[PDB]
Amino acid sequence: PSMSITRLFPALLECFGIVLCGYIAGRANVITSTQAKGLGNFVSRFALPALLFKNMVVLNFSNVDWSFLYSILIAKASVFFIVCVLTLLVASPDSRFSKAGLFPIFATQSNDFALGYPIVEALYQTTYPEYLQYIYLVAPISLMMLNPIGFIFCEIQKWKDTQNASQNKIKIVGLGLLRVLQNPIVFMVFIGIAFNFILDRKVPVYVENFLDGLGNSFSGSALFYLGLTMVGKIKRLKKSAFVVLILLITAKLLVLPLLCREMVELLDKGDSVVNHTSLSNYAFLYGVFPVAPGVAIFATQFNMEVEIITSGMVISTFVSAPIMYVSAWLLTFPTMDPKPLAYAIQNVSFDISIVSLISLIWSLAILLLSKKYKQLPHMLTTNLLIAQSIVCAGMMIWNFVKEKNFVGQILVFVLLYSSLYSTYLWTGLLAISLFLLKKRERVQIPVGIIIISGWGIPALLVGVLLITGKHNGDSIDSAFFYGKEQMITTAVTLFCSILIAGISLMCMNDQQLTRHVLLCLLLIIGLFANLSSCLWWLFNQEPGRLYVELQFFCAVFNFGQGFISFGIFGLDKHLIILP
Amino acid sequence: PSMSITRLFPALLECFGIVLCGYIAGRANVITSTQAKGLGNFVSRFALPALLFKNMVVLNFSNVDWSFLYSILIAKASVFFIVCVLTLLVASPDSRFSKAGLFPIFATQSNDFALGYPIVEALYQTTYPEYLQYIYLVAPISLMMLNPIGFIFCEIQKWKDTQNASQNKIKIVGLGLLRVLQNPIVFMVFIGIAFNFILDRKVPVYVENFLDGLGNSFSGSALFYLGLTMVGKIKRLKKSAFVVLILLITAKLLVLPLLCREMVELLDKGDSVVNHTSLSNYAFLYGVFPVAPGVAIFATQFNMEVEIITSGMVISTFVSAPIMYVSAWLLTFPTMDPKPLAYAIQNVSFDISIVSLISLIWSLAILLLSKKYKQLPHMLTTNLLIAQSIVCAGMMIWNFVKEKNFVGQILVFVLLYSSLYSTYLWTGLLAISLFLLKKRERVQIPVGIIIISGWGIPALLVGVLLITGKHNGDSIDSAFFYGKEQMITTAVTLFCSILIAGISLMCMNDQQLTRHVLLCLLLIIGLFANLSSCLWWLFNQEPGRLYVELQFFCAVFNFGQGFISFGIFGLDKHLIILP
Ligand SMILES: CC/C=C\C/C=C\C/C=C\C/C=C\C/C=C\C/C=C\CCC(=O)O[C@H](COC(=O)CCCCCCCCCCCCCCC)COP(=O)(O)OCCN
Ligand SMILES: CC/C=C\C/C=C\C/C=C\C/C=C\C/C=C\C/C=C\CCC(=O)O[C@H](COC(=O)CCCCCCCCCCCCCCC)COP(=O)(O)OCCN
Ligand SMILES: CCCCCCCC/C=C\CCCCCCCC(=O)O[C@H](COC(=O)CCCCCCCCCCCCCCC)COP(=O)([O-])OCC[N+](C)(C)C
Ligand SMILES: CCCCCCCC/C=C\CCCCCCCC(=O)O[C@H](COC(=O)CCCCCCCCCCCCCCC)COP(=O)([O-])OCC[N+](C)(C)C
Ligand SMILES: CCCCCCCC/C=C\CCCCCCCC(=O)O[C@H](COC(=O)CCCCCCCCCCCCCCC)COP(=O)(O)OCCN
Ligand SMILES: CCCCCCCC/C=C\CCCCCCCC(=O)O[C@H](COC(=O)CCCCCCCCCCCCCCC)COP(=O)(O)OCCN
Ligand SMILES: CCCCCCCC/C=C\CCCCCCCC(=O)O[C@H](COC(=O)CCCCCCCCCCCCCCC)COP(=O)(O)OCCN
Ligand SMILES: CCCCCCCC/C=C\CCCCCCCC(=O)O[C@H](COC(=O)CCCCCCCCCCCCCCC)COP(=O)(O)OCCN
Ligand SMILES: CCCCCCCC/C=C\CCCCCCCC(=O)O[C@H](COC(=O)CCCCCCCCCCCCCCC)COP(=O)(O)OCCN
Ligand SMILES: CCCCCCCC/C=C\CCCCCCCC(=O)O[C@H](COC(=O)CCCCCCCCCCCCCCC)COP(=O)(O)OCCN
Ligand SMILES: CC(C)CCC[C@@H](C)[C@H]1CC[C@H]2[C@@H]3CC=C4C[C@@H](O)CC[C@]4(C)[C@H]3CC[C@]12C
Ligand SMILES: CC(C)CCC[C@@H](C)[C@H]1CC[C@H]2[C@@H]3CC=C4C[C@@H](O)CC[C@]4(C)[C@H]3CC[C@]12C
Ligand SMILES: *[C@@H]1O[C@H](CO)[C@@H](O)[C@H](O)[C@H]1NC(C)=O
Ligand SMILES: *[C@@H]1O[C@H](CO)[C@@H](O)[C@H](O)[C@H]1NC(C)=O
Ligand code: NA
Ligand code: NA
Repeated sequence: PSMSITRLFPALLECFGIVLCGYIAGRANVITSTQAKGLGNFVSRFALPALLFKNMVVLNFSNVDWSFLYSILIAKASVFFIVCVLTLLVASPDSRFSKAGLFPIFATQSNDFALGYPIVEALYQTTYPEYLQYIYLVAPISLMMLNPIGFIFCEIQKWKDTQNASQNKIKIVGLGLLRVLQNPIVFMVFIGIAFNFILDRKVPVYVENFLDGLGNSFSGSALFYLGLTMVGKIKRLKKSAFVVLILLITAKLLVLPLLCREMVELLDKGDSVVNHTSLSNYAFLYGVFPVAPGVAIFATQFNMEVEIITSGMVISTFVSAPIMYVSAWLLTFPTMDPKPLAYAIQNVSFDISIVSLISLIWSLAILLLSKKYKQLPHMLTTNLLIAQSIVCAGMMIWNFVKEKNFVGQILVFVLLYSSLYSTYLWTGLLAISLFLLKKRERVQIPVGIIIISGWGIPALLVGVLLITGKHNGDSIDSAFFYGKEQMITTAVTLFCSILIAGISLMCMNDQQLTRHVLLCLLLIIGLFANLSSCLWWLFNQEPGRLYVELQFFCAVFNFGQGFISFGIFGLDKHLIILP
Repeated sequence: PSMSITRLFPALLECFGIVLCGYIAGRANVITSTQAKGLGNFVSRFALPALLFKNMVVLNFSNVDWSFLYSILIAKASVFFIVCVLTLLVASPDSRFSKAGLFPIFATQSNDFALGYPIVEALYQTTYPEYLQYIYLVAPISLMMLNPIGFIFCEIQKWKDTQNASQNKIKIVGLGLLRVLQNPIVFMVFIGIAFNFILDRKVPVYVENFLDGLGNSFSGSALFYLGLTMVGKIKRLKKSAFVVLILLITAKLLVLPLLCREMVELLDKGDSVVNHTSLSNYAFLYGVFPVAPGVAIFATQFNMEVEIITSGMVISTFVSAPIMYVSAWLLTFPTMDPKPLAYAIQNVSFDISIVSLISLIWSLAILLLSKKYKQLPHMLTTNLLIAQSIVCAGMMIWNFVKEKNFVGQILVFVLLYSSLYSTYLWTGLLAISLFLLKKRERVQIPVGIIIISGWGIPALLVGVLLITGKHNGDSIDSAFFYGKEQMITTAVTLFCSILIAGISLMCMNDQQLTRHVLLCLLLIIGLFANLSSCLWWLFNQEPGRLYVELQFFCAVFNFGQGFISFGIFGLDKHLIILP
């Protein structure tokens, strides 16, 4: 169709693989914090300028859909205004200016050159190569339009901090615009357009290889440097500052994507239907871009909200990969037939399993070698992780067994749904020990729950939906490998664990009890979607009211459970003694 | 034909422009020496491994001309053996093993991935893309074959330094091979061939973008890092160690290129004539590759001959650009008709003028702002540089005036040959003041020689060959813009300066008198070629005995004089106070 979603997963693997290489290099100490500066300087003062110059010089500027650009700039203006006003309305006067300045820059400025451009190039370079040029229009125009306002609030604050009796409103405003004009993304785009007109959009051949060679080294080096700078940045923040972060990231990864797409459809009236739709979806995906790291550099320069801005920028980077993936697949479902669409949910389930298995193997070795698994609640956690790991293996073979070897597909599906009910039940069991932690005097009982209930109940549930003989389901989805019975036993397996975890968590109100409630709290948001899908189907069989879409989110959660545990427990430092 | 020489100049501009960007960044202190380590680690442990892996995995290995590879490996074996034996025959016993170990590694190991591959890709990706794959065969096979021998000599030396009474010949040999096997160029090429067979030469699609993105960032980042590491490396070496360097660099930039080409023709009997010739010339250009910086890393690790190896590696890098350029153009002349061949010597003259002018403008500002120009012999030098600068302007317009505006071409040619005789005469005048420096009590006489002879004699000489009225020469070469008279006056202008400089230099036997004799000594090697060409022609008019080839070297020297002065006097540190 219009978007090459198939090419999206490898593009994400590239983008976030190189980021992870940089993170590992910085954690392994292969490159120290002082040494990472060299890579940053080369990418910011050489690789980036060359890329921007070259792309501005060739930009036709006579075939650019300014309406599409107008609608992205309008969406970002709207998010900037909302966040800034809300911050100025609830932030204490002392940090009101600093927060009203940086917050809306955080919520609108996105990682367009390093992360956005490879994803756009994968999705569009064959269908809509014209979409690529926008990256070099939107990002600098937005910097120019909106960053001066934020820097003006930050300078307004600096004045309060200095308590300077004098007043320099004009000077404050020139300090803001001057900070903007010294950004290479701005003055290099200026020089590049000047030479677009002088060189007549023709890069001098003699300098062409130099420009290509310097700009072709921007992407990998910048993604690697990104990884290096996310080392050690998430510091322990108060719940208040933790709510602020959730609100800030949501505005950039949710409100902006929705607004961008609504703006396009609102002011785009092109007479193609497929082209209006391709442009709307490109606007959504643009808005899903992660927060630019230059924002944390601004916060450092101004020395304001450094910890919250940097924590948020790192968290946003991590979180955008699942959201871009899932959003891009969801925007393609209206355009597919009911059969290629079930073959796509398997494609997606397979991709999530790939990355979830590697995340889980890492988190499992970390717990084992650290020996943290032999203490609670990490002992229960090390059980949920094992259950999640099994799933990712069964799914990656269920796609290789669906509609094949009905017999040998009774096991792969069984080892797929005992474990998967085990992960549903282990989520609930875990929130009990967290509650039992309050009753420390009361020694917990891992025995009888570690396996008797941990996997024994889940395993028995599969037998309940397996008693049927020769009931092998050619259904492309193991969820429908059986009749309503599978939906039933899955809807009630979910009901115990939904209430177990809920009541226990509320009743509950380095043991790491803070991160663990953060786990269960995220795992319950999943148990909500699957429970809804099972009952929703058990009400209107084969429902069409956004059900398949819900059937898709239940696949991402079922085989994405491990990746969640990874972000919580796989990056944690552990004393793993090989000897 | 077979080589795209036209595409060679832009490729060199890319390769050495990025190197110069890195050098400038390191001199301007944009990236410090500790910060440059980060870029090096990323390129060596990530960008390089990915590139090698990817290229080995896809290598067919069933369409590789092993005979061509055999002949390059044989030429390098031969140079390694010659240098090692000569070092073991003349080096004092104390450093004999260290020098016999590192010297032949220096003379054979070349900068194939960072510098070689873009040049090969420019010259060949359209005519012979099969030539590119060799870069990834020759370089690692050579590392494996020849580096263990050198590391064995270095370990043999370490033992003498430790004076360990015990003897571990086997252990010494395993230490050498172990050092070789830990080089990523070796074990990554191993892994890549293993997976060439396992993956059946098919890189997994899911990892393909990751591999391309990491390996596509190798070239620019590695050239930039190269530039950064050449900052401050040329230390003051004794004449002895200075002769050693000239011999070592000549073996790698001259003997190896000649041997490589002779080996190919010797053991290549393919039935195409154009293909045998294209392969011979590709072998020459391979051998002209600069010394790999990994060799200086070996010398650091072993802590042996660090200063000479690093100085030599930096000097070799600088020197290889003119040699690769000129060699590649010379290998194409047999294949061109007498008219496209005169239009090619103008092409070359134009390219050298481009880079010589920028080099001269830099060296001129450095002398002016430093105020060094107002002292001798820098005062005479600042005059020769000005004369060289004029030339580069007249040539870059002579190509735009040749066979055009006969009248307005009488000036461009005149301003081309007064200055050019001025550069010939200023070389001689300069070697006089260097001689006069010995007679310090004898105050020099810049007056009467600064302009009266510096440009007055040269200007009068042009009038001598200009007295002819309406003698405008449509000749594509300003050298033939006039009859034998131009060749005559040019042959005698050269004769004074050849003997002036010679007698004065011999009679002569921060004034910087060491670098200045190094200038005149190099400028006289040029005055030898032009003088020979003029007399050679004045003997056999329009001679065909390698004359045009000599006519080509006189063009490179005439418009390349500034670049020479740049490498001597443009990189020198100077106190330029703008205020
Ligand atoms: C659900 C899965 C579904 C689909 C996925 C499918 C496809 C995705 C595509 C490609 C996969 C590639 C990579 C995945 C993402 C990032 C890895 C790269 C670098 C790690 C840097 C890091 O590790 O960066 C760290 C900062 O990220 C953190 O912490 C993590 C915080 C994240 C929140 C915690 C929950 C985990 C899951 C997140 C999803 C939540 C919402 C999802 C929406 C659907 C820096 O760690 P520190 O050293 O600062 O501290 C370290 C702790 N001590
Ligand atoms: C002749 C011209 C003809 C044709 C040219 C045509 C095309 C060439 C193609 C592209 C041009 C691009 C770049 C030219 C080369 C290098 C520039 C890059 C980086 C500079 C690094 C540096 O600057 O690297 C320096 C180490 O190179 C040195 O010194 C320089 C020593 C070189 C020898 C001195 C003579 C100058 C000319 C060389 C030619 C000699 C033989 C030519 C054969 C034909 C490191 O300087 P340091 O800071 O260590 O010390 C600094 C001093 N205080
Ligand atoms: C004239 C107009 C042309 C168009 C505009 C050009 C735009 C090009 C755009 C992009 C091209 C590449 C730009 C990268 C460098 C400049 C941008 C920048 O801000 O970086 C600067 C480095 O700047 C440098 O160091 C200079 C390096 C340039 C060397 C060129 C080599 C030859 C290549 C030519 C190839 C072929 C040429 C053949 C000729 C025909 C960063 O330095 P800095 O940190 O800011 O300063 C120090 C500050 N502190 C930290 C010390 C305080
Ligand atoms: C299994 C076999 C496969 C084939 C072989 C692979 C070969 C690949 C070849 C090249 C690929 C890239 C190689 C670059 C790193 C490895 C080489 C190396 O020596 O570097 C090392 C870093 O190594 C790392 O840090 C690891 C980083 C890897 C992260 C991958 C991200 C996901 C991408 C997957 C994309 C999609 C995947 C989808 C899945 C379907 C350097 O570290 P070190 O300095 O030596 O150690 C520390 C030593 N001191 C200094 C501290 C003492
Ligand atoms: C879509 C349109 C959005 C409109 C309504 C969105 C709902 C959120 C609105 C307001 C919630 C803001 C307050 C949340 C909790 C803040 C707690 C708080 O008071 O901290 C204050 C933090 O408040 C701020 O600094 C600004 C608050 C966040 C600024 C941006 C607000 C988010 C706007 C975008 C949210 C959009 C998505 C939300 C729903 C999906 C700091 O001052 P202090 O507490 O007095 O001093 C102690 C230092 N922390
Ligand atoms: C979370 C687990 C279970 C929940 C299942 C849904 C999860 C959604 C998560 C967060 C809230 C995002 C929902 C956005 C709703 C906007 C839908 C919309 O209006 O798009 C309409 C149609 O949209 C489409 O074309 C396809 C639907 C997808 C749109 C949203 C796609 C991305 C949102 C999901 C990604 C968010 C987080 C995902 C990460 C796992 C536009 O037409 P309309 O006439 O204006 O409205 C039609 C409604 N009858
Ligand atoms: C064959 C096709 C793909 C195969 C698998 C691709 C993914 C492989 C990912 C990682 C493999 C290498 C991971 C560890 C290598 C080095 C570990 C290391 O030493 O750093 C350690 C820290 O490194 C880390 O923590 C890295 C954390 C993540 C590593 C593995 C993550 C799993 C991937 C999940 C993300 C999804 C992407 C999937 C990509 C396929 C030790 O640091 P420390 O504890 O602070 O103290 C310093 C002690 N040296
Ligand atoms: C093409 C086949 C080449 C064969 C003949 C090439 C002519 C060069 C042959 C021998 C010249 C070698 C000696 C030149 C000057 C060396 C002065 C010298 O004695 O220093 C000695 C330096 O000698 C060495 O270390 C090794 C000499 C250079 C090693 C490599 C020799 C170059 C071989 C390749 C040359 C090929 C091109 C030459 C002609 C274009 C050091 O020992 P020391 O002086 O006793 O202690 C004081 C510390 N320097
Ligand atoms: C230096 C200023 C004035 C001097 C003018 C010449 C400068 C040469 C510089 C250094 C010595 C390099 C000379 C290499 C001579 C090898 C020629 C050769 O054998 O190639 C023969 C033919 O060669 C050709 O096809 C074209 C000639 C070019 C070959 C050498 C090309 C590169 C050498 C020049 C580059 C060296 C430094 C240049 C940097 C400015 C092979 O056939 P043969 O039957 O074996 O011999 C035929 C002889 N009648
Ligand atoms: C428009 C098409 C091409 C236009 C021209 C392209 C070539 C432009 C080359 C260079 C322009 C920038 C050169 C200087 C920029 C910064 C100078 C600087 O501050 O670094 C200075 C050191 O930098 C240098 O020394 C660089 C030396 C070479 C610079 C220019 C070389 C001319 C090019 C000749 C090579 C041929 C390549 C030709 C490429 C077209 C100061 O360092 P310091 O004295 O040790 O003390 C530190 C005080 N800050
Ligand atoms: C849903 C999309 C479209 C908008 C993004 C909202 C969600 C995905 C983002 C907004 C704030 C993010 C959270 C903020 C902070 C933390 C704590 C940190 O340790 C990682 C997990 C967690 C919990 C992040 C998970 C994802 C998160 C909740
Ligand atoms: C001619 C080719 C094919 C072989 C290479 C030999 C020449 C070009 C190389 C070999 C050693 C080099 C010299 C060695 C050392 C110095 C001193 C240093 O300050 C730069 C100039 C100078 C003088 C270099 C100029 C070029 C050089 C003479
Ligand atoms: C729709 O997009 C396609 C793809 O680039 C383009 O060729 C076509 O002109 C567009 N149609 C309209 C009506 O703009
Ligand atoms: C000569 O080289 C060309 C260019 O690749 C190739 O197509 C041709 O097969 C070669 N000829 C012979 C006889 O090998
Ligand atoms: Na980011
Ligand atoms: Na080199």
